[PDB]
Amino acid sequence: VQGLTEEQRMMIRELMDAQMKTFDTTFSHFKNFRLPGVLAAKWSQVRKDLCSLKVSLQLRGEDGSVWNYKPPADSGGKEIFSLLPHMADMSTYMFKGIISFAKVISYFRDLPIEDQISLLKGAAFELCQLRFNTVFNAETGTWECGRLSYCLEDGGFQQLLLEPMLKFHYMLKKLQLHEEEYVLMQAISLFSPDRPGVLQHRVVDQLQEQFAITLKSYIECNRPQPAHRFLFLKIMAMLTELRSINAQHTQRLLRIQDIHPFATPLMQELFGITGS
Ligand SMILES: CC(C)Oc1cc(-n2nc(C(C)(C)C)oc2=O)c(Cl)cc1Cl
Repeated sequence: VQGLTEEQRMMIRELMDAQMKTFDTTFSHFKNFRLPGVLAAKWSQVRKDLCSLKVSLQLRGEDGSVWNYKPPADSGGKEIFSLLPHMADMSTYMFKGIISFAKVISYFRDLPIEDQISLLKGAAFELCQLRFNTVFNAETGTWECGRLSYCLEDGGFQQLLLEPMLKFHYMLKKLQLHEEEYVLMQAISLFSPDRPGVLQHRVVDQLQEQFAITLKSYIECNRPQPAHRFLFLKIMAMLTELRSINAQHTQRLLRIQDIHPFATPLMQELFGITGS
């Protein structure tokens, strides 16, 4: 790129190579996953919690066959849980890729093991959502995950933007970010010094500032257009919003888990569930 220091260029290269090595953008190795079956104030809140993300599922076979799943309506029973095993398997697959991402980055490997764990626990969900945005089709409201597709169900478009996670995906897609800007967002999220349990606050804070400076300079050197004025500040605002979404989603997941267990072992580990 233009105008960056040698170190800033090395930093982007390290992140881009980690992304390349650990982001299966065709989802070719996502296999053996579960699928929905064929054919008291807690519950009220868990009902509201589950209806926030309503998707149909399409699976396109290599042979040309297509399976399509349309979810039920909420009618007061366990049917609101039908996609949870599947989504648990997808989130587990994505978390593994995010853990692999972080472990390949020198700046992360050099942290104490305890801070490595605290940073992954704090950011795993946010990095997953950033990766999912790169496969989000805003015109069709669909996450295109190779041969799998997750399509938002039909109030219209303005009413979907009321769900913070969906507004986030649509707003982030509109910024038309480069791969390099997505991976710097992932690094700024990963190297957050204020996650619970971080000990090397000062080292992590210094690393995060360098990633943010690199992103700011990347944008200044490579995006002169009036449309990209304030882009760096827009991205940082989205990262702050993404952290809020993370906290809301973690509370939602724990409420659902409390009355209807579904988290895989890796999810339990990331969410602090002990098994007792
Ligand atoms: C299983 C559920 C309660 O919790 C999660 C779901 C997801 N999501 N979200 C999606 C989109 C938004 C449909 C692409 O796909 C996922 O697997 C992630 Cl990343 C992490 C967790 Cl913990």
